Amino acid sequence: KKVQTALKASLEFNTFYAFYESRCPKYIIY
Amino acid sequence: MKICKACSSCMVRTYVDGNIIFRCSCGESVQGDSQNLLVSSKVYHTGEMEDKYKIFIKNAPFDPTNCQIKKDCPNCHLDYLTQICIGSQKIIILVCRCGYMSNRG
Amino acid sequence: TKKNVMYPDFASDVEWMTDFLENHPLLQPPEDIANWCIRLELNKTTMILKSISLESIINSLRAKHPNTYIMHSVEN
Ligand SMILES: [Zn+2]
Ligand SMILES: [Zn+2]
Repeated sequence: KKVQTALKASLEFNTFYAFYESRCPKYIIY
Repeated sequence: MKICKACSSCMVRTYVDGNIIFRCSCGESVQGDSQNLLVSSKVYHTGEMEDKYKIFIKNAPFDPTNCQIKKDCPNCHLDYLTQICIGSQKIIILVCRCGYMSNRG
Repeated sequence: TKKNVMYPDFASDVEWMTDFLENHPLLQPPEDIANWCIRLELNKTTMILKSISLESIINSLRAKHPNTYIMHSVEN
């Protein structure tokens, strides 16, 4: 359970950082 | 399409001068109002799943060669469901023989 | 801006057209404007994706084709 939840959270964070590398809602290591 | 009323032939557009009049080869002219004033367009949206695969998506639950996954259909509660993956965007669509379409299509 | 008929699909452009005219009164439709037009809808997702500003688009277009007259709406 811990591995799965860490993996899903990290993947969500990865996608979020990938989208907002320069953009604003309204940085490589994490 | 503008067809000549008398002889049912294709009528050219002839964009003159402030208005548009459709002229046939037999001379008939039928003028133009508002909706005739579009010349050409090319919309940018790389999507044809709504019509290109409409027949395919409808027929998919009956296709024996389609991949199935172990999920319950919200409408009829079969425990298996055929899975479609369409296009470059790899859109995943879940369909069933009962008509369920999973919010896509 | 007399009345003029447009394509009734894009007929509601006059309300923002007047907004453009009052907000950009340095430039007005030139006397040589022909009976031909191009309506272009910007991809907001791409211009926010690559950080392209609307002013940049319009000034580049009007500097590259003064032979053509361009009108821009408010977008931010
Ligand atoms: Zn005819
Ligand atoms: Zn079903």
